[PDB]
Amino acid sequence: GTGYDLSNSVFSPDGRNFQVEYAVKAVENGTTSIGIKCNDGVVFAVEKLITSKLLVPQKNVKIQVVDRHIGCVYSGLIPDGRHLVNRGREEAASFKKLYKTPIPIPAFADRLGQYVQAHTLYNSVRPFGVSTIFGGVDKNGAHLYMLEPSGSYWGYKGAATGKGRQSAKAELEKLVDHHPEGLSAREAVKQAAKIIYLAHEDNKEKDFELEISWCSLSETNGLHKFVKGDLLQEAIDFAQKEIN
Amino acid sequence: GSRRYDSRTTIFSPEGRLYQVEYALESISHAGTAIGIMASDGIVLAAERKVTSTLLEQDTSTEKLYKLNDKIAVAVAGLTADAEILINTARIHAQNYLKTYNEDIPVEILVRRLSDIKQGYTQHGGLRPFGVSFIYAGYDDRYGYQLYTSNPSGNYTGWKAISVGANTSAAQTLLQMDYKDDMKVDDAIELALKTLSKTTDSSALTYDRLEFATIRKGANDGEVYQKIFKPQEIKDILVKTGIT
Amino acid sequence: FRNNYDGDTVTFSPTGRLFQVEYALEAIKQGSVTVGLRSNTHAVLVALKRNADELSSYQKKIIKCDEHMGLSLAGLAPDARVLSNYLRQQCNYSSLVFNRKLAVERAGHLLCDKAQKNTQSYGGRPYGVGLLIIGYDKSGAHLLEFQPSGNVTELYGTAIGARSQGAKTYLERTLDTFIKIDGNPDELIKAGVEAISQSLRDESLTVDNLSIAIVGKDTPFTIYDGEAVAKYI
Amino acid sequence: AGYDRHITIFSPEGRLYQVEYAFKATNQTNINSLAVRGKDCTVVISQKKVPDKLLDPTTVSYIFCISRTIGMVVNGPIPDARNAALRAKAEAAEFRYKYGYDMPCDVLAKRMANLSQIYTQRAYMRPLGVILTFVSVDEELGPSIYKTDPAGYYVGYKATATGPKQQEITTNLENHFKKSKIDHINEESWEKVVEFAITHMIDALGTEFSKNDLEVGVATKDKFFTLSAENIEERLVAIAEQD
Amino acid sequence: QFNPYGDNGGTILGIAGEDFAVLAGDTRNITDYSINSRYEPKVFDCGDNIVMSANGFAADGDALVKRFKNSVKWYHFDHNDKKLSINSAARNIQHLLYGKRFFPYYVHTII
Amino acid sequence: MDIILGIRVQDSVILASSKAVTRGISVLKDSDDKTRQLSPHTLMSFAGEAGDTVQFAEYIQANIQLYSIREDYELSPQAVSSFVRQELAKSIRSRRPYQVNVLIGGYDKKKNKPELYQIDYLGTKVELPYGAHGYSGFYTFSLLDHHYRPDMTTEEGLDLLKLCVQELEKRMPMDFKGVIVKIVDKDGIRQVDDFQAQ
Amino acid sequence: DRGVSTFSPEGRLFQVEYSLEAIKLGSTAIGIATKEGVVLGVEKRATSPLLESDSIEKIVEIDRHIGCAMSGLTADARSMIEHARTAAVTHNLYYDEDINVESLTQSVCDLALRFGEGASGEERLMSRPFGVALLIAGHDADDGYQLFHAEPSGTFYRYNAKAIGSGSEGAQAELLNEWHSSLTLKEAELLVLKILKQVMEEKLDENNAQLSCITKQDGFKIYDNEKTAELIKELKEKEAAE
Amino acid sequence: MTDRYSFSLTTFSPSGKLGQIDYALTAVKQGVTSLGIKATNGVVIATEKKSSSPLAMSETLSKVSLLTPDIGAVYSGMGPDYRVLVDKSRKVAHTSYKRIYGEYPPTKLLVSEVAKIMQEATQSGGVRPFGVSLLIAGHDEFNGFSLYQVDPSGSYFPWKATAIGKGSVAAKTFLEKRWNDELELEDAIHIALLTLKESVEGEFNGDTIELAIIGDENPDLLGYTGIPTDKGPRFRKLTSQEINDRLEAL
Amino acid sequence: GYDRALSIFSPDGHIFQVEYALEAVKRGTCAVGVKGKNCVVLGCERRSTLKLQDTRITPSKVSKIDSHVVLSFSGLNADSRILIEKARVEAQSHRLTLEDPVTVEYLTRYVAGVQQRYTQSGGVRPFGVSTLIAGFDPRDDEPKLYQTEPSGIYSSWSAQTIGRNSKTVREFLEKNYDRKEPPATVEECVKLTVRSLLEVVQTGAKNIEITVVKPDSDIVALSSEEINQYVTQIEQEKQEQ
Repeated sequence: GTGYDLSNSVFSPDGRNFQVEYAVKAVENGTTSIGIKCNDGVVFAVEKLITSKLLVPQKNVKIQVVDRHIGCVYSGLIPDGRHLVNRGREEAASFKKLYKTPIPIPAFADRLGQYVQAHTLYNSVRPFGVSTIFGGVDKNGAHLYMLEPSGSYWGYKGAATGKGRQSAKAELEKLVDHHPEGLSAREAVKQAAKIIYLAHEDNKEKDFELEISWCSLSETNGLHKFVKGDLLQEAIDFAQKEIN
Repeated sequence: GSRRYDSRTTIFSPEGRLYQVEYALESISHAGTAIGIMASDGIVLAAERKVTSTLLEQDTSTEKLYKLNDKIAVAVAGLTADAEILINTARIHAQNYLKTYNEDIPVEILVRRLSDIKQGYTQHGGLRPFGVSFIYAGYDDRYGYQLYTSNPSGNYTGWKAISVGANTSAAQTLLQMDYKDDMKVDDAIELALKTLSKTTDSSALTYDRLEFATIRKGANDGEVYQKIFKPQEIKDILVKTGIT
Repeated sequence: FRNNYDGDTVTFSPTGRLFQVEYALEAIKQGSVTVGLRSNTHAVLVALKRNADELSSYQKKIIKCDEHMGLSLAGLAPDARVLSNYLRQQCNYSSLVFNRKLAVERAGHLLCDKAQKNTQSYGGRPYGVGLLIIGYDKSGAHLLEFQPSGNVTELYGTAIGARSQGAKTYLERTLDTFIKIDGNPDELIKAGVEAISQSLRDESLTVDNLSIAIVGKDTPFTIYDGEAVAKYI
Repeated sequence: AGYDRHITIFSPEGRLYQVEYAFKATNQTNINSLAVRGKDCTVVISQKKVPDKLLDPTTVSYIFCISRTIGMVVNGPIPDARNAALRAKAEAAEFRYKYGYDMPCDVLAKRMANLSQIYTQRAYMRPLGVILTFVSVDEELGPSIYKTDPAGYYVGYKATATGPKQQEITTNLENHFKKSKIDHINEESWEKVVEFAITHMIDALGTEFSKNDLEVGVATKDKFFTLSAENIEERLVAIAEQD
Repeated sequence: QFNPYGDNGGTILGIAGEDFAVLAGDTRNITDYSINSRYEPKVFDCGDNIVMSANGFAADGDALVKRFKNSVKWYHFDHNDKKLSINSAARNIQHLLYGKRFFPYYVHTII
Repeated sequence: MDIILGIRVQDSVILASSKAVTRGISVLKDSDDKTRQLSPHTLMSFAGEAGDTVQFAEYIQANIQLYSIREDYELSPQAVSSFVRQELAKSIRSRRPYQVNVLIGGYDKKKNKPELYQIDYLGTKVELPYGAHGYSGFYTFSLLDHHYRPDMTTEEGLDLLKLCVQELEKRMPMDFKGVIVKIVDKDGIRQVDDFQAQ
Repeated sequence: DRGVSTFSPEGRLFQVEYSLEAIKLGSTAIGIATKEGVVLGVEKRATSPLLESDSIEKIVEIDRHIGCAMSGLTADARSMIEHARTAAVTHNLYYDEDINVESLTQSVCDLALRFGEGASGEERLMSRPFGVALLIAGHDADDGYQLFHAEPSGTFYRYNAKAIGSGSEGAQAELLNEWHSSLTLKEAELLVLKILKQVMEEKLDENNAQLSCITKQDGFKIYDNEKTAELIKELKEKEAAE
Repeated sequence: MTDRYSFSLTTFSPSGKLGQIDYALTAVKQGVTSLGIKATNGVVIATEKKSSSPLAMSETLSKVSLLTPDIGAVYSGMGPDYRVLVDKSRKVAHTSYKRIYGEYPPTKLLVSEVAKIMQEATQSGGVRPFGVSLLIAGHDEFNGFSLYQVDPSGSYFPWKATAIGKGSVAAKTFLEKRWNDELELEDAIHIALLTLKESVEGEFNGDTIELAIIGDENPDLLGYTGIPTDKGPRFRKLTSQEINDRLEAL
Repeated sequence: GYDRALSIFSPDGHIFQVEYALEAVKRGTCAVGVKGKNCVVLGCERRSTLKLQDTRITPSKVSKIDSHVVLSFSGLNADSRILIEKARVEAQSHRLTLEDPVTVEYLTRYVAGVQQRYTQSGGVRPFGVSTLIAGFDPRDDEPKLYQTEPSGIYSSWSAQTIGRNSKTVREFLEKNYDRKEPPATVEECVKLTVRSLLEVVQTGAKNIEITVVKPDSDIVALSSEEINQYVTQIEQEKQEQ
């Protein structure tokens, strides 16, 4: 019959969970965000739609840090993203308390995965209305991950989600082909700014603000840091020159 | 959430009836008839096993008449599994009373307790009621021989003779017709069997389809005795009364 | 559609919407208008209070949270009381434990997270109120907009409630002027009153109708009502 | 006529539709796996498919190292797969701590099947949309394959297969064990047992494989391990020089 | 065994005039035969024209003052910025103290 | 400690209980009634720790009265004593035990027999022709072993209590300020109001 | 069915709006605030002549300085009054003073929200809102004579005069015209009687209506039937005059 | 999280039917046939091992289970439900009996505990009933040999002989023809194999049939010697070979 | 636990579960109470659908809460036991803490509070019971009669009835009960109670039970014959007209 899409934990006759699929629609509706894995780190970037002149520029920060070495960005219901990161931070602290070492990114990815998956197991909760892109540097290199509302996650060379994900993915695929030996952190930052600008043609009706962060062994000492000042402008200038 | 799948077992109908109590009472009206009759010198408990087989071991079987105490027994009509749950708690209550007061529990106090448990499942908890009706047969030194009945509502009442299960309307008319206050146990034994014989949905009333008990003064002792009739003894009393 | 997916906050619509949250948002629109704005030295709240009768009092819409922070409300006042109480405790906790006045930005994050938990669990309901938080901390004057979806936004100026778009378009035009009003509290309040009056239609700003609050560099959060706001009409 | 298909309660026909629909979810990934027993080893093969070029291929896996001795391959969506994986690992470690010896393959399978049975009887827990195939070289039972499903059913296998094209693999293996008359692959080295598995997957599916199209897990006495792409390539070179 | 109490010494003095009142206290803080500080104030302005000192074990004195100050803060929040009269403060402090009747604040308090 | 004596004769149980309430160096009261009626034909006397003694007796009283109303029936003296014993036995292994010793004098209307039960604070119940709690037993038991007969009238019982009280007033160090005496028989419970100079 | 704490599309809570309908079916209660005191009157509305009318208790004391009148499901008011009394006495215990009327009202209104089926934030064990509105009247040193209308929504408005219950819309319009800032206590008493008489189905006498007041000097008093009977007699004579 | 299903999922319909119990019984009907036959000096329980694949090893799945040394169980219906009932039945024989009295429970009382567990899944919050009917065969000193059936309702009945599942109506009819009160254990094994052969379509041998007895004590199965009173279990599962012996002279 | 809101408001402002509980009361056997000048009399009816009962042991409709207070009811019998038990417990608790038995008003207020709580607690339905509570306060000769209903509302009555056909008997009492001069005797107070039931009962001395309560814990139930004398004497007065 029908009614299979009204409760969270319910399997439809073709084996699907419609409430998770509806959560994806909330993500697809959201702002575009990306991640770029470089040869000793990762770069994150996001589009911030400027609704009005009244929004204070450079405030309303969207990218979040976990521990000291992990960056997270997400598209969809922003509060759900914060909730997820709060959990991530609790989870990373626990790991460090017991095992001393900072949480490895793969270990951290599964911690978010298991938590998000848990919210598809019962009808007394709703799934997360975000896809989260995250990663950083650990004992053995850089890692980039994307985590969907189902709890599904994989490692990526580059990742994109939100309104302009097709544009971003198309640009991400060109970089993977044309830089097979590996991209640098400096380059990836500039290249990320470009992709957010090219992806912004989907939300071209309104103005936007660019935000970038990065975690690199040589550029940031393996710590997550935001891109500000002269380096941020250099990336914006590069994107504007590439758009024309 | 869960709200969708809740039948709400403890609500009133617009007529002020408890749906589940009524539907449980309907269930019991299909159960084998059980009859209780009180005499001046004892009580008779007779019950019909509905659905039998040649291979059903009658010697070992006990599906309608249960012992609560040395001075108290019950006849069951409804779900046997449900009855056994209630039987067991009643047995514990009688023992708690005995341990507390060093006196055997008065019959009404045991009946009130058990009927209060039933009432509970009717007013709170969201669980289905017990699909059971009891006839209680017992003796104490305050009221002597007593007969009581309880149904899934938790209401209980006292009787000189009464029926539960199927065809109670017919059975109660027949009892009201041939019962008198100065009866003797042996006369009551006959009345109970005759009444079952007329209300039966089967062809004839044979020994293999009956359970039978007496609570007598023991003839020669001074104190009460509980006799649960074995198959051969029921076969004998069935011949005496003239139903071979 | 809608009909089937709006029974509780735990249910996504087929287009990914949360209707119970959206209905809670509608309670704010029906609420009376209130405006927020700031410069680099001060931050100001201005509110239009609503009454039931001419025999009734005007529902107060501003609540002090700490000496350096407070807020105005539009929607369910009982929910503002709960959220303002939480904010009062968080401000208080920061002082007692860390001897530190709570950053207005951190206060925004805490409200977001508290509202969010009500939008993902069964049995609860979203908060049915919107809040404008003003404050002065270690990075100057701040104004926040809180919506019960969990979304919190730092702005120069804004408005919420019925006909709030009028005040919002005014502030969006006046931006370059009122942001420069540094070291002059009276002139910022004037700009707030000129904004709140853009959303009027029914009546005029009377003495027991208007409520104003101010916080800044050498100014603790302080509420003005009655004859104290007569000089601004 | 509706809500009996939404939670795990009996339909009028005595069926549990949510269990039946969970079986459906197991095929969502469009991946086939198989398992065979050697003389003193156990091998699992699973198809590896990486559609997106933006994925890191080294993170796309449905084989899990549950313990030093036990390995598990999952047919079904990855979130549920990892849920089952994490639980099995925790269960495996707790067993060793409490009872002083390594959890056997069959015992872990029974335990996970019991957990699955619970979701089948309690309303608030959904079944997991997965079929779990556990493998080891048990110190008492030898080469072992035990498989659990969303109904809470489990049994040991001489060999087995799972996925959309399960039946083609199954009948292929059935026909081999009818000819060979024994209940295992008579081969001393595990490398040749891996070659057997891959060879019979190629025949049954009618498809060739590169080094990146396969995942391989091997269990031997006191260790379960997975093969690298280069280990697999060595294996694919061996079968080609004979086919 | 751990002794949860200490003695930080010092002395306090409260005198009430006709239209005024004073509360005084030395600024010395000691442990055993050593000085911890020559200037550590123990008499505080708690708002609403109430001064307070809780002398003895300083960690209990600071805690009490801290709690009372917070009590004044919440009294304003919960009763429309009403002034906490001195008699009301006194009764409030009774309950703060008696709340720890079986693990006392080791102080002599004067307001 | 407080004096608590009991004696079952032919048709009644007689309970004698001292009137003094002493705390430290001062006798606070000299007319204290150390007894509660649990039902029309059952009387309990008590002695022991200051607060526990009345709290326990009143709690028992409340429970027996509750039973009486529910069942519209008076419990036998045997049933009441067993209930009391069980409550005491519970408390002895609890956090803070009731330190109370009791005698229960009752008239069983079903048996037409008087009955006296001695129960200590541990829940040690025993049915006796005569009983005492505390040190008073050390004088009275031997006295009663000699002079007691089972067929004694109520009046002979009272004479026998006088002999016990005189012995206690002679040899006990404490001034217990005389006794209040009550008789339990088929007609209920009455107090002998003139024992001070009988 | 549907959650008890569900919002309508318009932005209102269904259960609160429905409870407001239950209050409209209730007996009329009227409050008048003046600078000499606050008067609280109610319609008894006995459902039969065999009902002993003085057992109808729709006006209750909260403390010596605070009084209460109710309208709607009056059985629901008992826990609210028990809470109010405990709040006022507790405040006096902690602070050696009288609780402010506004703070007492706020405390009562804090109860109203606490309904649901296991909502987030805190544990609120109540299946539904209250089906009763309260008129809380009293005096304190800071804000003098006060009248508040506590609703099951949790909001409370201060009023110079207010009517609640069945005749409320008509009574309020009558209070709109008749109230002024310099009313005496006497005028208020008669004005309550006048408006009760207008909206009541039955003819107003000293048995089917009750008066009360609160003054700084004597505190909260319920008027006995003899005193009110004189005021009914006095009101009748003024109406006949013109 | 939190089992918020704190209400019954089995309720009475207007006709008095408890739907989920009826539907559980319907699930039992579809299950493979199992039977039990009580002799004078033993009891036999039997069923078909219907393998789900020839690649499966049907030795690794036992439908016939030991509960105590003198008690065995077999079923018809949903296997996973049976498996967990066995786990719980074995455990309750210890916690509620052996750890108290220092001996194993008699058959009727262990049956009673299993029945109670099944009754509770018919009334407790947030569960469905068990989709199985059990046949429990056992021995104890004071009751001798006994055979019981347990149904999804929690109801149980003693039997001389019976069958459950797929072809239970035909099988019962056949048992009524052949049963008497003077059967020896070997006669019952024979009647059991004949009855079971009408239910099986395909191959009928010691690998496809599962069969156990409660009979004499097996000192060779005890695992130790030295204590005269401990003579070994009465439960014994027949081997594949032992079954084939009795099929060649069938 | 189970905490479903079973008693909730509907759009028209009614709580249907409370109002349906009243329908359970309407189905219940009739019960009546009338105050005299020096007594209160509680009358109830007994059914005649099934007859063959043991009246020695069958629970009566009039229950003692304490030596001085009685409670009758109409509605669900099982529900009434819970209220009666709680009332009796509270009665002894009051004697223990206050050292005085409950007033009739207080006992009534307690029972009414219990009933009210079951109208806004999760996971429970209201009591399908209305009660009549009657007696005399300690050391007081002024007779008391109160009535409670499932909502939790309570009030005192000169006379009142509840249960089936209570409309009819209330109509009888409204015309036949005089307040300026209530029944001065125990005899004529009982007569009025029987007369009121005879409007509904239709033949039966065994279909009517009557309890008389007087000051200082003086309570007694009437036998069949004692009541039969009232029934017989009333019928003879009708014919003489």
